[PDB]
Amino acid sequence: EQRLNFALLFIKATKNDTIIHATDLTGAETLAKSSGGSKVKAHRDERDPYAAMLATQDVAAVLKEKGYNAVHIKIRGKGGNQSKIIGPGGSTVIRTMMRSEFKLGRVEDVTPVATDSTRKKGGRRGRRL
Amino acid sequence: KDSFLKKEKYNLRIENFPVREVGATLVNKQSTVAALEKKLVGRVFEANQGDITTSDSANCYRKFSFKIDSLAGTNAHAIFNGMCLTSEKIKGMVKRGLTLIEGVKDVVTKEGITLRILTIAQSKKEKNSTKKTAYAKTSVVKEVRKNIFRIVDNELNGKDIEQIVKKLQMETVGKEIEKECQKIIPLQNCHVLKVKVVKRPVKE
Amino acid sequence: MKYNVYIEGTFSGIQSIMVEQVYPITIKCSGCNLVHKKDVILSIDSINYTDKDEKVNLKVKCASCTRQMYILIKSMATELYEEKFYCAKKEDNRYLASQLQGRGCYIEKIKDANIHVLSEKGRIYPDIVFDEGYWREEDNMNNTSSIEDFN
Amino acid sequence: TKKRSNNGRSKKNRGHTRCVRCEHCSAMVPNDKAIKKFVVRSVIDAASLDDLKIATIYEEYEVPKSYYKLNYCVSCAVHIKLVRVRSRWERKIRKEQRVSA
Amino acid sequence: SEEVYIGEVLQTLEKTGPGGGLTMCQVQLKDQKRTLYRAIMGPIAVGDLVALLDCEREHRRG
RNA sequence: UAAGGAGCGAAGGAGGGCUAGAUUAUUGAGCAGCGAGAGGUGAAAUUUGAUGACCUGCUUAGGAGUAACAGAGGCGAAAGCGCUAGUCAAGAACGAAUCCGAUGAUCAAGGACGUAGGCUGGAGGAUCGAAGACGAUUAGAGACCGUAGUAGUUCCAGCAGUAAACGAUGCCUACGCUGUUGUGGUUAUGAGCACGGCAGAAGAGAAAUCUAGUAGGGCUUUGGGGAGAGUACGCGCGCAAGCGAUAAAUUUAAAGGAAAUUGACGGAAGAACACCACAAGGAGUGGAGUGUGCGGCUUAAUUUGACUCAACGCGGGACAGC
Ligand SMILES: [Zn+2]
Repeated sequence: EQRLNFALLFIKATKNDTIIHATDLTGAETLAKSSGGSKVKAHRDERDPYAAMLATQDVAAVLKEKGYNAVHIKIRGKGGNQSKIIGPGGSTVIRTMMRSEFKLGRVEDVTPVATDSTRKKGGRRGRRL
Repeated sequence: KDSFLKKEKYNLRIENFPVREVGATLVNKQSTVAALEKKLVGRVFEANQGDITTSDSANCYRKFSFKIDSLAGTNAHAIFNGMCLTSEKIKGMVKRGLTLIEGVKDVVTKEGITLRILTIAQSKKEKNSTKKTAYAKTSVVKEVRKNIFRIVDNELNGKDIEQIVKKLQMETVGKEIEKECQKIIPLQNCHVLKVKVVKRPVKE
Repeated sequence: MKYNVYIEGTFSGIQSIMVEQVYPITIKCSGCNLVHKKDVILSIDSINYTDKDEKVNLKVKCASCTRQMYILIKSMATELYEEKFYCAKKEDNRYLASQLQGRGCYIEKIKDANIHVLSEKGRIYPDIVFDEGYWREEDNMNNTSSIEDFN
Repeated sequence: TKKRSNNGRSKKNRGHTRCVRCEHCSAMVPNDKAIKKFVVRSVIDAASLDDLKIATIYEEYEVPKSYYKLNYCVSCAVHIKLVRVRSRWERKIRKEQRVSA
Repeated sequence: SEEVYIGEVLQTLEKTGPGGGLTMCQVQLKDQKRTLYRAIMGPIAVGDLVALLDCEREHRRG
């Protein structure tokens, strides 16, 4: 019946935390925002698939209030000269949005890769543990 | 104090494609048309070719970018601002045992806009042949690259943007390159990789 | 996680509140979110160690996810009365007894604490019992000590 | 005594090579010596493809993949168990490993 | 609410999970084309009938 | 001349100097949206945020770098060299009926180059980070880990002269088994020439292994049981830091000397196995009173062995006398 009213959803997924943030198609207006660390207590759980899932539900609720129906997803890790694998939690944000009623448009990996780069932290020997 | 209540939606419109209207954007309500211009003009968005055309599901690998230019009532009108291939396509294309050929060139539209174009091609391993790799010799790569630049100059230099956009849609430059350069060596995956707007002329 | 243990209420005729640093507590695992099946006694005199040789007052393994949970008591006492009783630190209209430091768990509830009262007349009332959040005693000189709305 | 004929690295007929940085600890390691690993991972997990089939607006959809090449120093490769210690006759066997997902 | 699908087990594959508690199984639904892969935890015999809550959730590892 | 140098033809290469451009990325500022946390770890604290962080837009300013392709691939005397065009010299190899005719090999003294870190002067200053300062951990950490931070890290003109500068294998020139795979030219399409990788064999060697086979070919460097010692005195270079070159007295039966064999050990890796292991299930012990053993204290004496499994109703140890 109804047309598909679309929003953008950005997802950042590092080793330490996950950040979820919905915007208009222009990226220049913000509709809702949450993080894993907002909902959980212990610092070691901010990357947890569970904390990501709790934080996604709050964002899904506010979007349903503002009257949105469909979503495009752009997802990333940290990149630059650092790690460029998508962290834990990133792939549970997406599955949660699908259990909520939302129709999924398109998914894209938008991690910032460098053609060559500045020097990384850690010294010539690296972390010793 | 629910600021969200106090916002005006406007519809985004585009040209030289089969689909005219693509979505809508918010702003806080304002008294003066001069303010609304200064708030909306300068914004940008991107759309996949598969969303703004009726087409084979294969053509999803390309994105177009548009910049807000003008306001009329409910509608914001937006103009061409570049082209880009999707990350999955770029990363999936590169393979071990083959050579990449790459180029950068600058061109000028009749309208006066200056564009910068990035191009890619890959070598191909012939059939009925048993060597593991099909690398291209360094001097031969310079022959291909020299040819690519005259093809881009012939196709796009001194044209209108209405003409350029349809050439990009139909992928004519890739097709021409594969035809023309076959005499030097066999090639595959010939594509325009990115188009970037460098200078726009001071106009009213 | 850090939790402050306050003693709250309306205090009359009371010089100091002293608290046994022994807490029956309900704990929840921060890994699997399951509550521990029984309350655990957290005591300041209980000596345990983390797997990194840090002193803690409680070491408990989660029965479900096998994760280690640790709690340390920091007494907030300003002094020891008779070398035995931790005098809770007076803060405006309440008393700060201790700070509980949880690792790998949340403290969901403190059930009870053994409380002792020093009156303004220097009389000790050991192991005071609250009836419906009220406690009151009178001395042989008709001085009243009371705690009302105990929390 | 000399443990390996190739000194544990792939350099021959050269003086010097570019360095790269270890994924796990950021140590510098020469490119011709570093342990290499290839990954091709779907953006969407296998346990969600049955929901994707009812969530998507398109008639059919192909999930996007993500591609990586990772580099490791000797200590990290041994500790993460990408490689293991082997007997004096096994050391000589050379075979290509699988691409991970 | 009491939605349910009845499915017939055609094969068992692997003892699975910490301590080997589960069994990977292939199940065909009784009134649909669908055939799934699932983990089940009790003792199971081939040709058993099992009641599922979802016809879609799957154990792709097979 | 299957000795050298000069020259011709077509072609190949991250070899070098210069000129003009480039896609991203990391920081910093401006402005806009949003309204509570971000960062970091094995786990946390220093630390930063309502003077609006984080994240998402648009603008800008700088200084480094050239990902993936990318290899037992290429080039260079070695040290070393990876974006694109244009420009300037010289070199290596190959093809062939070009020219001159012993012009050659190796080398004390003498001369030129030499990663990085360092020093003298100018330019500049993104990222990283000796020193210095904190937060944790520990008996103590001055260290490892985290926050922050300076000299340096980049460029031009020079000084310096060391590296596990290593394939730990000097340079010319010989004689020498097979199969396979590369790179660049040429081809009667059969093959060759230059530069490589790999796998056997035969010989060799204390073995491990083989740049190590055969041998009165030529020339230079260089060692003579451990220590003291690459140290003292003198001398030469250098702005300094230092470097080059190099002794005695004294002490001692071997030397963490070399490779290979068997054990013991490890805080390794890989397969197996078991309700005196676990997982899924039963009954308890740990709390009370009493019975009994062990430590501690007392006493005239409270006699004594045994201490992870594998000490503690154990010593056939239920003692009024025995
Ligand atoms: Zn490492």
